[PDB]
Amino acid sequence: SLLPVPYTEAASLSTGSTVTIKGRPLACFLNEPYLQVDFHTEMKEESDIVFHFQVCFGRRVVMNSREYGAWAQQVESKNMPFQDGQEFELSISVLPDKYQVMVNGQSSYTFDHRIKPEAVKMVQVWRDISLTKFNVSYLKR
Amino acid sequence: SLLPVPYTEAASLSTGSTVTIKGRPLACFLNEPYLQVDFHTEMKEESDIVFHFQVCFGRRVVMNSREYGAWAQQVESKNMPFQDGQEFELSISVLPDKYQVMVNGQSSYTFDHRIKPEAVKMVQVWRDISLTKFNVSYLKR
Repeated sequence: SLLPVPYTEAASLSTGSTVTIKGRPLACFLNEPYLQVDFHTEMKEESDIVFHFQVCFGRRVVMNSREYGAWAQQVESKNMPFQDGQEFELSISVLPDKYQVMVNGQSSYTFDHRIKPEAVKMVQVWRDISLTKFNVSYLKR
Repeated sequence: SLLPVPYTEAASLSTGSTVTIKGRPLACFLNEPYLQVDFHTEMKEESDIVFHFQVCFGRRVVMNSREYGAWAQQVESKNMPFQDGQEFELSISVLPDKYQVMVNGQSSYTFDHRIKPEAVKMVQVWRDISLTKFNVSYLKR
């Protein structure tokens, strides 16, 4: 739909920042479409990833970081608040010790900081979705 | 690039048919883009899949069928002829007993028929690629 996918935006994050995404899977859950949100340390797509959030709709979520080019300790969740065929609203809040992922208003996943969020310079949203909204807050100092 | 992705085309297949695809991954292999080609029994995306071919570029290939809505016995290959950052040419030939997948002219994967290829009514090509060519042969009776 409206925004380009893969979607790339320069970004700065700190405690109190929120990244808000509105989109829809491109396929029914039976076909296992994916969604991925990556918080990168540079604008280049091959740069390190402080927080990698990957949904296999209807199946599982995996989270990780990519440090000096190498994937670190993968974490897995079977929590699946996303609904088959429906638009979703995803919010990722930067808390002092972790990222908190809300789905349609419900706390759904967390990921403890492995690298300070101040290292982020870019966010990429990609894989099997359309995207109508992407917003980063910049109100706090 | 040129063709829409997800790409859907009605199709009929039999021994001697070839499906030829030209495309490029949308991301470097470090980011693990996917490619999927599904041979469906109906036009609807939720229909059964006689042959499901899924590449995780730089990592692995998995193949399966989806019968009466349920995934069957998954097969896995670590063969990876695809080249990082490069356009690929993929050919899928319908042989009497199997599909044969050529990548850039090299025999790379096979998958024995679980369902007659005559059951196919649609092919879908999707996930993290751009596509410039899709062709099915219709020359043999």
